[PDB]
Amino acid sequence: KEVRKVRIALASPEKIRSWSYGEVEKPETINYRTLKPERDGLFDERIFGPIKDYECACGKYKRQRFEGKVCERCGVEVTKSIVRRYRMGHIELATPAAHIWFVK
Amino acid sequence: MVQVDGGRFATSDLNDLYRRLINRNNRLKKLLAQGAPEIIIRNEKRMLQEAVDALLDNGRRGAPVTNPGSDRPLRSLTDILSGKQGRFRQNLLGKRVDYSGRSVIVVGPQLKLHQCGLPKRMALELFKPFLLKKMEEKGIAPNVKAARRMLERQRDIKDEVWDALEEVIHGKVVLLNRAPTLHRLGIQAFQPVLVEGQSIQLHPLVCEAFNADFDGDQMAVHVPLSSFAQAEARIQMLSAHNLLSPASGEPLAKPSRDIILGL
Amino acid sequence: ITIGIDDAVIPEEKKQYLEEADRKLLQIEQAYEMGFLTDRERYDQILQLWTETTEKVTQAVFKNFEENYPFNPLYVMAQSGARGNPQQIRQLCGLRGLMQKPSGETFEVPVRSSFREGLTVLEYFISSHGARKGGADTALRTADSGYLTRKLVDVTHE
Amino acid sequence: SMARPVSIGEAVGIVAAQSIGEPGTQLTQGLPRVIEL
Amino acid sequence: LLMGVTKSALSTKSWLSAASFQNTTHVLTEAAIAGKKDELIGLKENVILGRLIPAGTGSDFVRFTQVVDQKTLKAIEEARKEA
Amino acid sequence: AEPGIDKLFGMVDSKYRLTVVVAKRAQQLLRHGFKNTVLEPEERPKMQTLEGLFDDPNAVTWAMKELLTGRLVFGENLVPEDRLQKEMERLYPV
Amino acid sequence: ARTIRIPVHMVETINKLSRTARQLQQELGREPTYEEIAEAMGPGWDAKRVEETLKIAQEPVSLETPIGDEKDSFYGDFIPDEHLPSPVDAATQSLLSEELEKALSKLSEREAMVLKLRKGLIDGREHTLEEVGAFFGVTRERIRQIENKALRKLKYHESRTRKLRDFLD
Amino acid sequence: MEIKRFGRIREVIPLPPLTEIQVESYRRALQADVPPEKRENVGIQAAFRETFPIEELVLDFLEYRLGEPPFPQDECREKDLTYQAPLYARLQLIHKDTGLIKEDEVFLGHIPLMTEDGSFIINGADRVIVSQIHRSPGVYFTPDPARPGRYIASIIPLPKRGPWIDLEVEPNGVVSMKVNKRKFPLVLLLRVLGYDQETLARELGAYGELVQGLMDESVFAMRPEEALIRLFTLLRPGDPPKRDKAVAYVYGLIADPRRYDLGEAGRYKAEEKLGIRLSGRTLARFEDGEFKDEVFLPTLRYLFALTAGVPGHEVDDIDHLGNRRIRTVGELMTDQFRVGLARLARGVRERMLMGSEDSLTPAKLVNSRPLEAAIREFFSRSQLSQFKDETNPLSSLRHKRRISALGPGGLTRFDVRDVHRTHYGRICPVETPEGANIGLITSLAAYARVDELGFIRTPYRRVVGGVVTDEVVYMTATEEDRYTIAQANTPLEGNRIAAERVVARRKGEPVIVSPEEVEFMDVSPKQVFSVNTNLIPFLEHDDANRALMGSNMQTQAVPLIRAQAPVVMTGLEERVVRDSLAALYAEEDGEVAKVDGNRIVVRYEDGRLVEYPLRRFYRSNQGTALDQRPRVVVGQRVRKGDLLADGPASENGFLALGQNVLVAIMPFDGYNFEDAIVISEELLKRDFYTSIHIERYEIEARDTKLGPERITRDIPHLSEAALRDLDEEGVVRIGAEVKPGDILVGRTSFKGESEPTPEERLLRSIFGEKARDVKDTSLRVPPGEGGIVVRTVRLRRGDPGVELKPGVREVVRVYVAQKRKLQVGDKLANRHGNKGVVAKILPVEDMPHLPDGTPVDVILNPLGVPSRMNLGQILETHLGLAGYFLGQRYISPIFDGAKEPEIKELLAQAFEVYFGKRKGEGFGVDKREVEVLRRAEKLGLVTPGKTPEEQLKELFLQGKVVLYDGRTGEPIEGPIVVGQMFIMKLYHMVEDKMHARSTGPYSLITQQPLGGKAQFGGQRFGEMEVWALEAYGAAHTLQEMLTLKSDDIEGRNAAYEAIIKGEDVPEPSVPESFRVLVKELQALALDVQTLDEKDNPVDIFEGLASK
RNA sequence: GGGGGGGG
DNA sequence: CCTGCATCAGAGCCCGAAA
Ligand SMILES: [Mg+2]
Ligand SMILES: [Zn+2]
Repeated sequence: KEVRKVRIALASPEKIRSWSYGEVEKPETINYRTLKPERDGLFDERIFGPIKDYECACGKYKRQRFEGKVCERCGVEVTKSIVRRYRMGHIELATPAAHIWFVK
Repeated sequence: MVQVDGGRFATSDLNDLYRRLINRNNRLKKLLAQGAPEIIIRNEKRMLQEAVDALLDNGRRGAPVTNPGSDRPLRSLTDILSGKQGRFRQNLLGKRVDYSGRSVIVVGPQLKLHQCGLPKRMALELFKPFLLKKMEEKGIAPNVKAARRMLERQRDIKDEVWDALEEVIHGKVVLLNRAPTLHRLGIQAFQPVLVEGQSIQLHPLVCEAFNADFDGDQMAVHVPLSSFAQAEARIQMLSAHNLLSPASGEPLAKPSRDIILGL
Repeated sequence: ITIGIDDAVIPEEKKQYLEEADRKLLQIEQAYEMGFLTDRERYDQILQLWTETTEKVTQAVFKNFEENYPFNPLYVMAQSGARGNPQQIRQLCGLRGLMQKPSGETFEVPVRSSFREGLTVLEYFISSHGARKGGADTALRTADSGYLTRKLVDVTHE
Repeated sequence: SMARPVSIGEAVGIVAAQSIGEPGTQLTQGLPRVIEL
Repeated sequence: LLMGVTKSALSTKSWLSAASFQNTTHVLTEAAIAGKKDELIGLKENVILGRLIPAGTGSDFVRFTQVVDQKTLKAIEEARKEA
Repeated sequence: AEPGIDKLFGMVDSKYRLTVVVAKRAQQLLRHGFKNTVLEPEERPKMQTLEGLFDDPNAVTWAMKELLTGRLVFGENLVPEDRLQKEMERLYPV
Repeated sequence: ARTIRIPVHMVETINKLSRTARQLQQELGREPTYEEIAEAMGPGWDAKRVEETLKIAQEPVSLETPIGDEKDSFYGDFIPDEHLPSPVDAATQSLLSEELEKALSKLSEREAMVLKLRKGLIDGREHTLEEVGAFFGVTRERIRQIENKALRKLKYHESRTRKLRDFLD
Repeated sequence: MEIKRFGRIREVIPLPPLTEIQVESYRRALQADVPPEKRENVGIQAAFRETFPIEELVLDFLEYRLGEPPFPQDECREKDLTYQAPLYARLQLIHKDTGLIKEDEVFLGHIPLMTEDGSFIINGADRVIVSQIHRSPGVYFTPDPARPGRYIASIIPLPKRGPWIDLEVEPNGVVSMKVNKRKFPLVLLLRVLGYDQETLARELGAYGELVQGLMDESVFAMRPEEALIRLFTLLRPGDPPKRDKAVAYVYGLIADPRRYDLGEAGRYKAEEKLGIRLSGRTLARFEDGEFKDEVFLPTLRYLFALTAGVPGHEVDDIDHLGNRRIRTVGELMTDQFRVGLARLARGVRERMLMGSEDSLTPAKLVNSRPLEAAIREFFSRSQLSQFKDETNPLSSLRHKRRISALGPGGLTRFDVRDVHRTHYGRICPVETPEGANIGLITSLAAYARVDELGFIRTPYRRVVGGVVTDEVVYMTATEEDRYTIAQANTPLEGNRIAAERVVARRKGEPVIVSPEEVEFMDVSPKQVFSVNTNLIPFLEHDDANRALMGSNMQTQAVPLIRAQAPVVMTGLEERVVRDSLAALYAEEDGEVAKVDGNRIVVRYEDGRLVEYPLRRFYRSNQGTALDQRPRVVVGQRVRKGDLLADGPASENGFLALGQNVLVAIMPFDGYNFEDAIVISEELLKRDFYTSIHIERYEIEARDTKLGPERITRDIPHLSEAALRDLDEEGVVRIGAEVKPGDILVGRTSFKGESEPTPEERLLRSIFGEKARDVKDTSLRVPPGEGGIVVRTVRLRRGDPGVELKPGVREVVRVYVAQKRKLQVGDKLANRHGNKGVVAKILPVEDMPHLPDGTPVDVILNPLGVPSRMNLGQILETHLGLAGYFLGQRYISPIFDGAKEPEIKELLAQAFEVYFGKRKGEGFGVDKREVEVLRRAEKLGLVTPGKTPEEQLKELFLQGKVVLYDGRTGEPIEGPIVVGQMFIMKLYHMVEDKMHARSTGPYSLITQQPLGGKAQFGGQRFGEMEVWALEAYGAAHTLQEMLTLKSDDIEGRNAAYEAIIKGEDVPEPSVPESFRVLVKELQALALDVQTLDEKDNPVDIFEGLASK
């Protein structure tokens, strides 16, 4: 069906989690020698998606006959790497934190 | 975080604003498990707020967080959305486009009002997809992939290419724009007449609408692709169909300078 | 149609109108240095004097053109609307006129030269304050206009 | 622009804006007054 | 009520319009609270979406107009008139 | 100017309707290879190449000239849009 | 401290290179080359290892850096996206599979199906000897043979349909 | 040819050395040429002497030295190094506790050296540091805007060396003092410095209501120590007011001659205004254990007397050039130097506490890094260090003489943009940028010198009673307003004042006075204008707005291979090239030994044999060819200061930014329209307006984690035709014609895990080629560029003398040259601000031509003149006409130049050659000259009833000519102005600017076309362009721009597929950057969703983000 | 806590 | 009740922009 409206509304912590594919646990980015993304860091493929299309991280499942499988060894979905543009993560706060827009 | 030409790395500011958040959350988690005094837990809890507040809207409250050894505020999500360089005004209400080009402007007294002179080397590129298709329907290349290979090197362009182009752009218009586009005739459609040389030829009568001099002005070219876009241009945006001002109702295309002088 | 220096014709009427101006101008300073009328009153009445003198020479420039040189290039281009307006032409043939101090208030002494005649260095420096003030003004304006327009589009686009 | 009655679907609002704004550069109370109004 | 153009603009229904104008966080804050739905009535909204603007060739007045040649037009009409 | 544009604005209540008809029709012919054209071999818009006259490839040129003849009909809710598609592909294949 | 976090002892080595160099420069009255650092570091250190230590120490730069001017220029705006295919590339890859299968079916699709099962249009089904023991239609060394005959029938089939040369780049 | 000089004005003094604002400033800052005792306490010396001694043990500073540069100038340019000297400092460590003293010479790093012409080389590129104008420090009194009868005194120090302070007297009646946006009763401070109620009343009493308004009893209930703590609580709440730390805060704030610095100039101006003498450059002292006032009461005293209308008390005009000074190169750099010194001192005191308080030397105590980085940052990234403008030699000379009011310490986002009456003779009123920056950036006037305190002064002649001395006194704006200063042109017999009424100024106001009344006289007219402005003949006849463009475009003239000086000069074009240093001159008298294309060797009287090598075909920052040409022949005898080689855009040592061309001034069938220009193909034929341009191309081979990049001749899949002009190792051979797509440098890179797709390996399986593992990464020629390879530079890892940034093996550079003939699109201009793009090139047979057959070079439209009011170009060509037939060039000084009767005199002499020859060799008047003459007589141009010869002379004296249209042979119905004009070819060439793009690179995040020709960018269709399509109602054109033609990835790939297959483009999909907006709003915890008619959600991600 | 060398 | 009075978010377009 066709787009006719655009709604905007608050997001519950519940719903933020409904978006999320993984909690980002580490401030790491990419490993300094593999330059591949560190797992549970800010670029982890296990959360956000494969870097290369229809190919897992360690290389066990490498093309499209598997679409949607999650590699046992490395844990990455086999889809189009375009997903790294869409898949949200999330950070579980210890203490709650106010959203400054609604404060100031 | 991308490797740019150099093997160097280049990274968006949000990553450093997230890292500051993650450290503080993580360390608060540990100070809790280790039962630290509340003056310590209080201090981190407040720093956590400020990490969240610089991520969401750095600078909004208190000192803006900066990269070490730089005075540059990190650009936070609010910064991205907002302002002249923000998402809305820089990439949603207006983008850069394909099938466009720019050159210096030159008067073309011999043009008819619906025309302009368009450099053929420009026209080659702006219409290049079309040119490839024509190139194979005749025969100057076996298929579209060889056709493109041929126009890569300037030495390997042979004269019958240009006759192929002329066929392509037949009847089609291009758009001309001179910034600042103050009103709707900052853009107007012209049937292009290919020219040697590198300069666009503008028709004398349209210079007023455009506020176009020839003291080095330049003008952008745009090629409407679909049948729909081309029909809009030819009917609604053709120079010849817009002779009157939409503001006063008076003639906009009119004699001026030499044309008056001679008459 | 061409333009050579001789095509910017100083009217004979010009010298007479200038002598008329100085004899009335010394009328005004005796009324000052004898204390009949103010220094504000005197600055005011010489400004209107030189304004009227400027107008006088402008129509002088065009009457001499129309009657004696009706096909002069400057006359033709201005008259037909091809290019130039009276006070531009007035500056080539008559006098440059009153300039303005940085503050905006005008100088009492005008530029008596024309561009054909050529300005004195002091006339040229005097006239520069106005040019520069105009150039800055226009530069701040286009931003104010640009913003205005975006507001308008924003309020009417639907 | 057409010396004739307006076609259903013309983006008048935009046109109106462009019409008022374009002379903008050349206003020497001048343009401030207009903003004030 | 008389407001000038800036405040008038920022007060339209369309939050995609106002947020893209100015005062973006304020505009977005209040809208998100209200659960505002943009009906995409004006042109900026549809520009932001890359949709086809509701003017010109995009007006619902002229958009659905059909064109048929007479040869097709009654070639079709004959097969559909009978049972 | 577009040949006969003053007449083409005579045709419509609203200028944007003219160009909708024109653009629609222009893709009608490009899809059907022009074979559904209303015009006859001497009305066909021609284009001069180096070899000689050939058909004008530009279907927007075509549609406006077609339109001027008056053999096209235009309007809203003429016919269910799906039912056109195949009877046109039936009469003039691709 | 580093956007690319690096092990704690490796940073300890990097910090040492800098202290080493700074004293070097402090006595030499000019910037040392990697060799003068390498020996000042003792055994195990050559100049290539000074050099690869510094490339590791390199910190990333901000996509939001202003390109001088500071008005209207970001570094990131100068950086092309080389991941997503361009319209030509996506068209070239489509074009290839289009005439790739319109060339297998033109001998027969069966022996082109055996070969197509060998490499894989979408899957990459490439091992070597064994699995072929199962379902192609025949036993095991025959698939390798009809591999060649499909390949060389392809190669004559292509000397006529020589439109694939261009894909060689 | 003969040159004729006009002008009655005898100039007592030549122009000063015009780069002296740069050279003298840095030389004074470094003092490298002075023995360290003898150094005065300025610049580098002053920074050291203010940073040291460093207290705890004490590190003290002995002297500094500067070594010689590790590499010479051109050597630095070649290898992308900075031209700089090693800086060493000898310091003695002294232990306060024991008595140990170890002293060593510590290396502080390198300081960049300035070249002879007053520029720098920073990583291989020339740069210029532009002087900054700002408010002089001192004490100022301005009127209170809100309260009319009141005034604010302000004390303002050097930038970043103290706070600014206001002394508003609030409605309350007390004297209030503003600091750091904080207000408080100033009398609070008064007590702190040891005042009490008697001293305030005895000194100040005269002001009935005002002096008693400062008195507040609760504050005196308190000795000076109490009041010290008083205030500290005011200004940093929460900090415990320890008597120790309140002292330190306010001391460092107010009296610390290290954290607070008024100028050396600020010190004098304060002494002069308040009528005091200052012990140092701080507002107060700490002496004998308590605070001692310096400034505050003279400042308070001055304000109260002005309040009351006491005589001798005046407001200060803050725009007056006596209260505004310039921060030259030296000052600017030493400011950055002192900052880096003070940073290094933070590291010294830190290390004077850790690590063994005895086992330490100066060497291990100092870390150079914070000084090195401070200087490197001032030079590479400061916004006053500019990429040199060396388009032509004048470009760089104007650059050095520029004055910016932006910068760290000037304006930014009318009063300061205005021409102030004190600019006269100091800052050019004409040369300034059109646009947003107008009046913020300006140029040093020609005779102006910047003095020790940084005020601009201008020369003036003293006049005694009535006779004009030859003594010249350079004068700041403040001292100028005391005197009556006569105009430069006022008439004089010998040295006596010859008019009984003289035109003079007094405080910039113009006044008529007698010769008894005059105290000084202007040196020259040139002293009021910049160098560029001074290069405009007949400037007295040009409206200023167009003279403004005449100035600035001379900066932009590109060096022509046939460059020639203008037929009408002003007399400054000789020393411009001399001070430019483009041309090369003779040191002493002597005899030329040898003359080569590459070299010229001269033997002087000294016996020495000096060899001058010549820079030939060197590429400037802007790509224009800097090239010196030998102008003397072997054996020629030469004096001191004679010229030996012409620089670029110089002809026989005169500045040559264009060519003299024969111009007719008439419309021409529409190709003249709205400033376009019509030129004759004759100019291309004889290589007029042809210029050489070199672009530089670079490429690096790097070590990658996939393996090495190698600069190869072996490139997968490419024919020998593609590689013919490549040498053995894969770089193009010197002297090859390279055109777009050609390869200049071969290079292979290892293919990423893009490991040929199964689709690809099968493909190459069939051809029996196995896919190589290296990719073609060669450096090719970009679209629209090209030329002939003239040079290659190859720098590898492991060669002697070379090691590159970490990771890169080898870097190759290829210099490509082009000879660019003039073409339609390219920009011409004259010195009067007439500018136009050449729109048409007619063949010689279409050009209007004179009756004796010679055709004009360029046709300019007259419509360009009346509204622009730049009549100087009109006189320029008249005199050009005379000179064309007489074979002369002329020197008409500005404002003292050739006047109409004088030009007619030489025009008459010219007519005899144009016409007397004609009748001589057997030809009479032409039938067509009679038809023109007929209509000219109807225009009142010729007197009726004279022979055709008599009447053509009358037209020739008006500058007009009989012209025959080459197309018809029939005459132009009127007599037309024709003459020689100086017209430059500006740097804006269409070859540089044409650009077009079908598809190309896209931005990382937004997936929208990149920008800019160099990126194969796409044009920006912005906000106002959408409005344009919106008004037109071009909904489908507009939607195309918003999708297919930008970031609608599916629709853009699909559209491209449709066109190369001949179908119409598919209706678009969702722009990727709206998808980006959604996810950024989710990143702000905002749930934005697309719905349908029935309000059911619509998934814009085609299921790809839902689980 | 908001801003700049060139072209139109 | 109203006014000072404070806190915030605005400040033209496109292209070279010489990092
Ligand atoms: Mg212009
Ligand atoms: Zn895996």
